[PDB]
Amino acid sequence: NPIHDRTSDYHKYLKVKQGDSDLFKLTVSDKRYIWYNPDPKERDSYECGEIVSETSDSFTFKTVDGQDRQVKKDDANQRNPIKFDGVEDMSELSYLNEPAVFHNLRVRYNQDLIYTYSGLFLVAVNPFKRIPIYTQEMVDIFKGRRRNEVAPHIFAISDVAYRSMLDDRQNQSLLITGESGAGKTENTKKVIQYLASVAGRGVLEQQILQANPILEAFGNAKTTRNNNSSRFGKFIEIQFNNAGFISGASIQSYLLEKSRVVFQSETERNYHIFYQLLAGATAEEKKALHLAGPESFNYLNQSGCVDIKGVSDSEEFKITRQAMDIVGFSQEEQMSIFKIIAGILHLGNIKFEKGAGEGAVLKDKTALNAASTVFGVNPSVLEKALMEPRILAGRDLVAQHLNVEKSSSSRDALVKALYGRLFLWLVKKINNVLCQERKAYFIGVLDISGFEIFKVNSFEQLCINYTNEKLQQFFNHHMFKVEQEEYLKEKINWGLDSQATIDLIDGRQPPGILALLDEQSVFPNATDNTLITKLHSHFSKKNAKYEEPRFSKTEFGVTHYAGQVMYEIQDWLEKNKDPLQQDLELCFKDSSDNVVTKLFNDPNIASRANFITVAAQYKEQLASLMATLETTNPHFVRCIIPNNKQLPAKLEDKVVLDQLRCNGVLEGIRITRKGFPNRIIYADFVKRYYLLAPNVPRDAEDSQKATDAVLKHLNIDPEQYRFGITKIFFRAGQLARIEEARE
Ligand SMILES: [Cl-]
Repeated sequence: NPIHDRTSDYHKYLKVKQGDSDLFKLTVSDKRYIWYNPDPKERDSYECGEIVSETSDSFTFKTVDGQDRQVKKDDANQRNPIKFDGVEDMSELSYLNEPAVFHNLRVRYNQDLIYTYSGLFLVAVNPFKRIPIYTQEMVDIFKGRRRNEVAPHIFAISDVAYRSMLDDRQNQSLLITGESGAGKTENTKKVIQYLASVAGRGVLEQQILQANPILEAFGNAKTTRNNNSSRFGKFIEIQFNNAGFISGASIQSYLLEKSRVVFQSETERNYHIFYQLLAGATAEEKKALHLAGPESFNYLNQSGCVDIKGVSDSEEFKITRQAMDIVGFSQEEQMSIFKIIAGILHLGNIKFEKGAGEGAVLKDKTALNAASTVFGVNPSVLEKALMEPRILAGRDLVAQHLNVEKSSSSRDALVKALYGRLFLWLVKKINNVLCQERKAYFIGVLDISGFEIFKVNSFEQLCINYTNEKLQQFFNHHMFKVEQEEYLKEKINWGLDSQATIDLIDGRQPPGILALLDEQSVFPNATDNTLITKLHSHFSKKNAKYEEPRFSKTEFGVTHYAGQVMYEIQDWLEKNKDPLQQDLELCFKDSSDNVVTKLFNDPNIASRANFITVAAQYKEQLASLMATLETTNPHFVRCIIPNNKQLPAKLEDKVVLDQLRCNGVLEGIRITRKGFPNRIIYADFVKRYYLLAPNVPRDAEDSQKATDAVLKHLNIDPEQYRFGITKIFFRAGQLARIEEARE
């Protein structure tokens, strides 16, 4: 039994290694230390300084350098006793300051132990290296074990959710968020892998597994922060029957990065699929698709990157092709999908020229005809739709000859439409196959980014940040009930903060940012400036969460849960409307392609509501998501990047701390720190501290009484503790002191 077998890879890779003795005595030390900032400037870098003396009011301690310093006892970041180094739950720390938190995490990570609980959260730090803790053999160990029985692990929360589901007959949720490359996708995949195993009977299960490889081909790409970035968020419903077996599944996708199709930063790549196709297509397909090397395509040849290190596009294509096969995509459907991809490539190879007059024209219809071919549309018709769309100028419908820029920008729009619609299609197709109308229970897995604060923040960042404000509030309300419940299950004694930021964004009356945005979107002639001015007119010095910049005329800031975020307004009106000329819609609507036809003919795909804005849709989709979550028992996994360099064994305190500040971990602890953070089961206390008092035996039948004894013996300030129905509750620092007592 691996749990017992100290020689198992379970013990090796998942636990702090244990020696022969448990004896309190081993960890004895007269030394007292604190966490300090060697440089007041950088306050996330800390060093440990041994307290050399103490006043009634302060502490005086020797630095790393050997230089003495002094601090107020009340600002003091006392270091927990060494015994606490490496505990599996930060809730178990006695001194809970930020530096204490970081160190526990660090201690763990230094042993390659990536998972740590912080109360209700499962903290997962990207190791940036392989750890063999996801084998079937590993899965098997977590079956039916309590959180407290096994080591922290993604499999563990997963197992806990499944048992709760079975036991409470309640739907569940796992919220996996964090920064790009923090490891959300990986963790998500492990959750499904595990549920598939633990609850499977397979064919279905297979299809379920296979959807992912498909989605990843189309929704993932190589970026500067990760080589296989998922550029879309998702909510995955794993469905089960009353008996506990997987009966189906559903996927909801969000915020796919369409911009990527037409433009990629230096070093990055376009979506994997493009590459897979160019490399994995039969030389007999190429020709049929007029394919060539990426260097041959504008949408591929601009980042200088066309291949991933230790990645075979050819091989991945096979992988993807197979998956499609398994889920249920006809050989034919598969063509057109490839065709669309192809055609997209072609579209971007159209060179707009404009000398004649001012309007663009096409001297070389090669690329054009190429695309029209694979699309099954009429080049003449498409040619005109791109450069000469009829626009309703009042009562009349007149064709405007577009210049080169506008012309290019239209083609671009056409490609993003095609891409986003195809994606929707894929997802809907997959769901047709996997989804259950008649389902008994479900476990939904939300895998999306946490708060986004980049150099430059745009409309999509406001969106994701809005979602985050809502999930953070959901967590907070969740923690508040659960805490009350606990105090209550024992017999202890005793509306929010995110609302305002939430209101500022999505408020209807007075209108918040998005409503103002929608208002401006109705006027064809509105501009970024009219937009931004309207926003400042409504909120500058008038809404405490908003800030109009001292000099920039194109940005505005929002005080988010994670801090202030500065947004820029460029193209917001265009983003909100997500326009596509109707002539283009016309052109594609008659496609000779059976798939392409759906992308333009099917309203559930070709349009939003078309009537509602992108903002309005975002809002609604989020309300739906939240309502769903609301009906579930949730579980939270915070994924953390250890540094910005994709390096293992490099845990940077500033990078780390900042994530924990933003993701709710540190706040949860601060809040916890205030009450009775340490909650021990009587026997457990006694079992370690019986030697602290006289006459107390390790194994006492009246554990509560015996606890009272030791406490008493040591004359502990009863304000510091609370006797509960099954556990002794301790205020911060109390247990540290106890631990620090003499045998
Ligand atoms: Cl593994």
